[PDB]
Amino acid sequence: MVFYFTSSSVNSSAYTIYMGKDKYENEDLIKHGWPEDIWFHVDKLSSAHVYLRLHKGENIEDIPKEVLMDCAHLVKANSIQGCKMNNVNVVYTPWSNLKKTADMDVGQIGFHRQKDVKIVTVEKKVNEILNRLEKTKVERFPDLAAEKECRDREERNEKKAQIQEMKKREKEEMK
Amino acid sequence: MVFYFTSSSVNSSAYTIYMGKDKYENEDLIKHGWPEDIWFHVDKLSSAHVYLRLHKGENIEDIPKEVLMDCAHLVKANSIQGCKMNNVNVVYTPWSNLKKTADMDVGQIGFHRQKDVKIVTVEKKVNEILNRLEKTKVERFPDLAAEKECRDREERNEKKAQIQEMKKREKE
Repeated sequence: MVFYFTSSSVNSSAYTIYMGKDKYENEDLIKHGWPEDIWFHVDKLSSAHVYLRLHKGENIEDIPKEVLMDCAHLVKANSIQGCKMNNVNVVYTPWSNLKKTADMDVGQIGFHRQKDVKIVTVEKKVNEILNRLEKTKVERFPDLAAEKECRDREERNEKKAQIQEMKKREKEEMK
Repeated sequence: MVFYFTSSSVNSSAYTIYMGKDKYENEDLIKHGWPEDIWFHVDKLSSAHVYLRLHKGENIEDIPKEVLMDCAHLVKANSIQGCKMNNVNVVYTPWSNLKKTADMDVGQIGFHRQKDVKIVTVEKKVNEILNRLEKTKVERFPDLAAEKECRDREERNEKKAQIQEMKKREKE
């Protein structure tokens, strides 16, 4: 079972956040995450792994601050010791930067490059973020392999689409 | 290519709306729609077919009014003659009520029951609804058979979850 929350930004676009129930659902959230996903975790402390899926064409450095603080506060509330602390740091990196090896545990994750691992300090505990975020809480039991290859199929259909309209243009250029 | 808009209501939950690019793409939106989908169309006039996908456990009669008017105004704006009119009627029915036969046209859809087809009249023309909806426009090229089979697989997995959770409930 995976939890899904909705983070609304300033430009009235809804961002999808998801969070596994325990370590084993998150093993498959690591295995089947999308390139549009941004992984959030409390730095230097035990916590859950929060994920934020961006829109097509969006980058990690272009995340609205409200959404970034929604993910940060959400991942801090679901930390055993981070939730009771006032000031915590949250590392977040693109899903494509996560590295999982055989020598690793369940829940333990590595990085391909610490250069694309970013930091943000959540300085306090605000309850409206978590209340608003849970009022949008939907619980699903998804088959993430199939969903991720629906994303891959969608991307392939867009690339073939652009290929077919660029052959349309290059052929109709000759009138 | 399919268009996808986001209608946020006062519950702070986002509702997904999607609309095909033409009639033939909407043939496949008809064939592969989800049971959570609510079909919107301008009554008695040609228009596009707008779809609103509900959340798990949501019914057609429980749609927030803001979302219902977002779908209605969106389907009237994408009507050749509905957009120029002040007062139009919009019929909307669950996707499971749509009926498509071989003798039917492309774009022409039927109903399994006219009782589960609801009506709502849009009395005005609002540009802020369409502007706000257009700011959120995402265009995708989805494989709707595979996505609907992810929905059916998801429901099957919830059924296994509750089945084995009462199986262990009896064992505790």
